[PDB]
Amino acid sequence: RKRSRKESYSIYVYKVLKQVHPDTGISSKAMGIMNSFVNDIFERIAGEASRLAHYNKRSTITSREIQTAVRLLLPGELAKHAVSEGTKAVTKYTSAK
Amino acid sequence: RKRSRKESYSIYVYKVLKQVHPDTGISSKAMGIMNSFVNDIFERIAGEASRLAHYNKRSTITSREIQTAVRLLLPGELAKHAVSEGTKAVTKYTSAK
Amino acid sequence: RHRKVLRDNIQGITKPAIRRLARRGGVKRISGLIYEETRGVLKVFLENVIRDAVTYTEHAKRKTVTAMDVVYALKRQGRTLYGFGG
Amino acid sequence: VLRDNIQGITKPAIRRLARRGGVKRISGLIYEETRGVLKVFLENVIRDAVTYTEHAKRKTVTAMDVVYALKRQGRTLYGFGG
Amino acid sequence: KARAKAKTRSSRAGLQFPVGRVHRLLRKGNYSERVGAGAPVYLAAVLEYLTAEIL
Amino acid sequence: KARAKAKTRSSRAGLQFPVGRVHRLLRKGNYSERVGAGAPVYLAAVLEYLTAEIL
Repeated sequence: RKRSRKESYSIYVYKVLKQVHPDTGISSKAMGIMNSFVNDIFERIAGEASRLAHYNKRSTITSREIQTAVRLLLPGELAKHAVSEGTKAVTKYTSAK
Repeated sequence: RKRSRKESYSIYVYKVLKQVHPDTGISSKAMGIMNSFVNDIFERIAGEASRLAHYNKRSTITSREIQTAVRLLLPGELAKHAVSEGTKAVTKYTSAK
Repeated sequence: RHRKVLRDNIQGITKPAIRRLARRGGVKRISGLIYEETRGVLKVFLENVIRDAVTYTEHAKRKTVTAMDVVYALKRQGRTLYGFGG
Repeated sequence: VLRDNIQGITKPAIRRLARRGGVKRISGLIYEETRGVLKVFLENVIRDAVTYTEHAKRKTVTAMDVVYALKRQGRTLYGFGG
Repeated sequence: KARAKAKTRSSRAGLQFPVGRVHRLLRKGNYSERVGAGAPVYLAAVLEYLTAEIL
Repeated sequence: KARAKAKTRSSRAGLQFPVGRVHRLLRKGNYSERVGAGAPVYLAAVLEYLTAEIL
């Protein structure tokens, strides 16, 4: 009866997939790939933010730091669009409390 | 009258230099080089130790983790001699409290 | 009898398999001396990675090498691997 | 007259650098390509540098920004602090 | 008390990826002592956009 | 009280590199929540050995 609990990002990837291509499915291996990919990007960004924080003797990670790290790690137009989405997200979240 | 305080590893390097080659000096630039070198190695080792701990769901960094990280990062004989020095240091520290 | 299959070792990584691998890289024509050198190269790569993996294994007091150890050992060499967790 | 300023990286200096790299004989066409390559490297670094610069809300570029931007591209540099 | 019914921060952000799980992952993982509320939303949005592009 | 006179941890180690400064640098730097007493001595010895080799 003993049973563990392993979390993932699967269900959310499935949601996004159904949003962009309703008549399409995805296999377990690829979902695992996407899971590992998400984990990798998460680790890179958080580590980079940490390094920026530590270099400026600031003890708080904010949206600003994330934005900076994004501009550092990713190239060009991808950065700009993603940054747009992030800013839009913050503007929506901060208003409709 | 306002004055800051920047720490470095300079003096300790100087001690070591006099221990190994009494009739020898060293310029400031090289001392800066050694400072940067030390900081870089410190960062690599601690980072790797952290990653090992987090992968095994242990929240304490002990001498074991450092030893492992050293065997991972450095090659062969350098690691062996270094590990021996570290073990000797632990053995001396733990006894003469 | 002397089989020890061809060396009981890397030489089981047979020639036509290396040929197929070179075919994946777009290559058309291969020399007869390539094979052995490639094998040596492969060994070195594996050696380094396996060493690191075993080291991770040694830290957890296990006798079974897990996939995670291979992943991390590959990540430190700048050859991160996706699709096996992490 | 100034010449887009990339021409400040002159021929003989490039020849000298190639001499340090073990080069004995250089074609005439190298220069332009080298210049372009150099430009690319600088651009990337300074972008990252300025990004660090922008994060501190400073207006003065410091060595540390360059060192970090270099570190992140896998060309770690020693001898100017940190 | 009133105990207004809890909606998810994701639902406030209009996103599908989560937030709370990201906040937990930032606290556990030795990235900083404290984490501000805005960060994970930004980060989640970034992840969503990238994932959408790939798919 | 007695207040035995404080010798450095380095001196207990028979080393020249410091220990306490390393301990501080490990606490500030988001490497782990807690740090054990043995680690910085080990790390210090490693640094001294490498430094001696280079010089």
